[PDB]
Amino acid sequence: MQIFVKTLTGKTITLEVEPSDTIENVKAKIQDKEGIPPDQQRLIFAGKQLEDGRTLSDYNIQKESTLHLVLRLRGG
Amino acid sequence: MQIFVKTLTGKTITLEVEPSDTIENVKAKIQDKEGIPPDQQRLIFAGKQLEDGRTLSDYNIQKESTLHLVLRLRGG
Repeated sequence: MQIFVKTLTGKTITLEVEPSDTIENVKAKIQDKEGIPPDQQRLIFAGKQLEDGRTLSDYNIQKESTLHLVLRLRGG
Repeated sequence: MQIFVKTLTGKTITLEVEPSDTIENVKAKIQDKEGIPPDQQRLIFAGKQLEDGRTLSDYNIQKESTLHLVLRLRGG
């Protein structure tokens, strides 16, 4: 299934994920593609911050959903 | 000085802050106005998440800037 990962700074990342992938997995997939270290990422769906160990299905994130990416970088 | 706090879910909060306010004071101000607990707030400027102990000025947040707000939610 296809999900868009949109940055607050503009850019849309398209990914092919499995419905049961953990959020940590999506992060590894973003790293795969963009090179942004998982540790640096914060994923958000419906205005909320998502947790690592949960799955896309747990959050009701379905085909064509949009997630947001925020960076958590050293020293603010 | 006037800044805006936009949610990732279409709501703009207009605030009057001092250029030297820490990020935690702005959260206290959002709480005062929207009732959202400071603990459930994550503030973002230019695609990156903000540290509670730094000031708006440390991040070069000037008049009319837009900050974003995400919730780091847990219980119920």
